[PDB]
Amino acid sequence: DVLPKEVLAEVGSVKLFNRWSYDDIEIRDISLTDYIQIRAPVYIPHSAGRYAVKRFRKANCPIIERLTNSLMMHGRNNGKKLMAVRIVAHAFEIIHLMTDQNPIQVAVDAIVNCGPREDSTRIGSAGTVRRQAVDVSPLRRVNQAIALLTTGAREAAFRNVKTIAECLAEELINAAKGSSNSYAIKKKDELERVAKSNR
Amino acid sequence: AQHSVILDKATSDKLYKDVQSYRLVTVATLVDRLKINGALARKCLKDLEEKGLIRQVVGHSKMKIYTRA
Amino acid sequence: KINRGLKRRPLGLIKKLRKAKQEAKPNEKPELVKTHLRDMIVVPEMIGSVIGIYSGKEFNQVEIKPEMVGHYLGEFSITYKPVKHGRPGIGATH
Amino acid sequence: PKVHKIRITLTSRKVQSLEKVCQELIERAKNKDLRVKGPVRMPTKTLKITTRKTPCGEGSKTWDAYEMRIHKRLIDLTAPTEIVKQIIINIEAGVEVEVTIAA
Amino acid sequence: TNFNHILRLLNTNVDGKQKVVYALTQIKGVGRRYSNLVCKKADVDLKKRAGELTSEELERLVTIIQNPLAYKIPTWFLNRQRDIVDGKDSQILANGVDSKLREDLERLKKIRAHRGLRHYWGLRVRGQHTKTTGRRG
Amino acid sequence: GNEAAFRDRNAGRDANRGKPTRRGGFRGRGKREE
Amino acid sequence: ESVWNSRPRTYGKGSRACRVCTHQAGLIRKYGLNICRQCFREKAADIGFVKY
Amino acid sequence: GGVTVRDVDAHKFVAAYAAFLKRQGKLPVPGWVDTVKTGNAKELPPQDIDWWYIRAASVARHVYLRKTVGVGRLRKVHGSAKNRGTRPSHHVDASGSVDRKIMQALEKIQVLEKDEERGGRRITQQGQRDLDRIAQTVAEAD
RNA sequence: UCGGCUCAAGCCGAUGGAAGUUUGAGGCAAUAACAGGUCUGUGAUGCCCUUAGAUGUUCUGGGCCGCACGCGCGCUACACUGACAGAGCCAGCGAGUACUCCCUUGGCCGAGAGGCCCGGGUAAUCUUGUUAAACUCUGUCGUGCUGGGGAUAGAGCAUUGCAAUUAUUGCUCUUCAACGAGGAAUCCCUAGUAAGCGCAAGUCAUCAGCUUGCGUUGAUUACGUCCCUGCCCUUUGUACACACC
Ligand SMILES: [Zn+2]
Repeated sequence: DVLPKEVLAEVGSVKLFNRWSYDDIEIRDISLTDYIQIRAPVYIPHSAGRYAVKRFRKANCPIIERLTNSLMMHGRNNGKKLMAVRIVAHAFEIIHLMTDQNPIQVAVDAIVNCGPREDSTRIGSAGTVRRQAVDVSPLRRVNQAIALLTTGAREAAFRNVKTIAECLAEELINAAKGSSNSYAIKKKDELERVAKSNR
Repeated sequence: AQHSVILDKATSDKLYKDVQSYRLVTVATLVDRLKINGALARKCLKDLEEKGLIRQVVGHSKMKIYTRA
Repeated sequence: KINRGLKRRPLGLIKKLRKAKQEAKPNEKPELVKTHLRDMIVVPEMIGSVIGIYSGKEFNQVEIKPEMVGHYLGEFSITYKPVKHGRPGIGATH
Repeated sequence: PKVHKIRITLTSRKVQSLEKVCQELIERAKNKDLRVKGPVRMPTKTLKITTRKTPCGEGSKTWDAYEMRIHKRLIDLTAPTEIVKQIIINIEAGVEVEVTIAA
Repeated sequence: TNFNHILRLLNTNVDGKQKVVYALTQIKGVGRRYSNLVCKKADVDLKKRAGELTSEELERLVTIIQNPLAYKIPTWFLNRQRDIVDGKDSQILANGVDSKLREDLERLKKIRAHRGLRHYWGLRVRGQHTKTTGRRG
Repeated sequence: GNEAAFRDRNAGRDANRGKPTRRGGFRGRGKREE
Repeated sequence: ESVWNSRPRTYGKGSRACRVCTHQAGLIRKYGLNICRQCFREKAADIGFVKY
Repeated sequence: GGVTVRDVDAHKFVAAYAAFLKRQGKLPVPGWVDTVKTGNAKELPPQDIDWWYIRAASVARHVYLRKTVGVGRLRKVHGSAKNRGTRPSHHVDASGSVDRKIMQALEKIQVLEKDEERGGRRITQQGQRDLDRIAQTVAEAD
């Protein structure tokens, strides 16, 4: 009886974060594989990895830690991912209870849709824009998506009686399809539109 | 900019009308959709729980979440 | 302040006040005493005299009233003249 | 010839000089077939002082940190009374020594 | 239906939809915790709002306020002494604070004390630097 | 003195608030004899 | 007549000074040195103090 | 199997023991209650009316788990930070008389004894056995 | 050690390994200059000046803090990723008493600040496991400048000190200002780093919003370029060489 009696069913099953097995992940598109890593799972994102030491060592990392790190910002939330890991796991339950689908399915398909493909870079034109509408790499896609996603949740929940958990929850489910009521997708769509102009 | 601290008849029968049809219930949703105070929401939460119409998922000092029975 | 002992300077000035009060003739105001010290609490026993307290440059004399028992004598002679001010100089331009 | 279980302590600024003194002292004693409990070495204490370099204050502000270190390395022994005077001879310079009978 | 969302004690309205202990804090001269002490000793349900109450409990509430020392409250917890050379204690309330505030000014004014001069002119009385501090307003 | 200062109603905080308030041809250092 | 420097001087600053300057500013009190911080680094090697 | 105090949830033990101790109903109250600030750093009295009894469990438990304890050490264990306003915060310890007299009363009811040997107070055999019983009950109820 | 570039010096990437950016961080540091700073560190020092109504030394009181207003380094906040009430509970660097009064445990009195009586330690032995803060669990409050915020002031109680008024600081009760993420501008920073949070030492009888050090939690983005702002090397021009002052 060294281990808690209640949490015993998992042992006869493949490794998972109790409530959700990572098995049977989406089949929707390509070009973001090799850059989202789930093939080696983890229970909790609180792993003290040395991803920063090299260029692409942070490319081999479960997406679950990425979300937790991105959520903590703005001075007060510096190094306190415990709340962050709390919210993400709890928010998973909300969307699972609000929709029969797997919450990892909710997070993955949203982030693969909310990334731009072309953008614009400010080369010197003596005060004007020679903006050639350059392309974007798949790695930067997820980097900007996660960053802008988490910012959308906090700004919405700010100065409101709603809390971030369900606010973040609503953000993911609206981004599943073209709801247009999501911070991410609204700003995402304009980016190509201004880029398409200077094409 | 005030939420009625006391529950009236009009809110009561609306409550027992729809709360068996919601998918999720929270403190926020009650204060938002039903124009009720947060204090009464926690009071309503505990009373409707014991009568057995919503099921608890997790309990904690900050957020309580319940679904259908 | 009174629980601790009182040194030569308090006793010295009190005997000056005592001498003035005894030699004063009724229907007249007692003579004036000038001092530099400014750290004596006001005592009801010390009523009926006129004291010229030093204000850092000059001696200022004030008649003592009874209801001020809970202050010092220094608190009754200002050190600095109030600032009327003037016209801004060649500064404050950057 | 009643033993008293003495203890002898040493102090110095150097490290290598003191340390070789400690080994030779233990072997000089041991040659006459006396029992000895080994070299209990006390911890080294480090003390620092930081001060400003400039004497006036213009320019950037820069500090420097001087240091000094101290060692103890005391020794104990079980022996009769006056053999200590013959044995504690031939010490170095600067090195201080204090003897505690610990009776 | 006894929900009366307005109350009137000592010439000032107070709200009723808030909690009982915090409503008394609205009155000048009493704080959030001083209210707690006296509202605890009157044996009133602290868990309910200030609107669902009635007159009789209110009577004991206000009664404590005027004479504190008679109802087993210490002296150091109070906020008034030495109104004169031979003085007594007190517990000043909404309009007595302004009245006793004024009084102090002409007392110090007529005595011609340094503090009065600062109050007269209107500068900082307690010693603090002013040459760059809060001079705009 | 101190008593007189109280009577000396000349200029106060409100009075102070009420009261209201070249080309050189030389180069960077050439100016003056500095 | 000998009351000119009567006032006690065993309390606070001014009752102590550097062994070489009698300069009462920035004086060191750690470890019982009582020497100016300025004069220090000129006799530091003699006292025995080496930087690292 | 056999259990002891160290085999139960912390916050459960204090709540479980608080309920039992009040049902027995034998300990002095010096009247300090209703007028205490809980410490020089805190602002309002605790909310729960029965806070004073609850506290009893917490202090009894640690004296079992420590070699020796005294009145002064509880001050600095129970303290916390104080919002001095716009200046930065520090660490300040709790009230001394409150902790002193409460454990005076506690030891009069045969739970611990004085230690003039070295200082402080250690728990006594009967007191040690008492805590185990309440802890044991929790295990099966779980 | 390997696998692809490559004449080579090397660079990158995988494996092994505690460690593969010079393994991480510092100390010292060339030829030669500046009318850079310091005469207020020195019984280091030239000249000038003052010297007994002293610019020598000493005692009393004050001021350097006085305020319509412009500028710089910092501290607290604008809240729910929060405030408030209980409880669970984890460090490191350092410091400490002789002619003086240091670090202080324990017992007793005291709402609180404080007070009295034995005692330990000149120290890996006693203070000290420095039970620090942040943090974690259970509740109250609930979008309202409200229980977020703590400027301004009144009353009272103590401590340091010869002396607290222009409040030293602390404690007790009341009073409840501006401030909803801040224009034109502009700073610091590449991994146990920024940032958050506290602790020790320095000055010190008391006073830290300051500096020098210590630990806890712990990330987004890059492995680059000369577009802006600095600097050095080459080519070039000179009627300058005290050298564009
Ligand atoms: Zn010197």
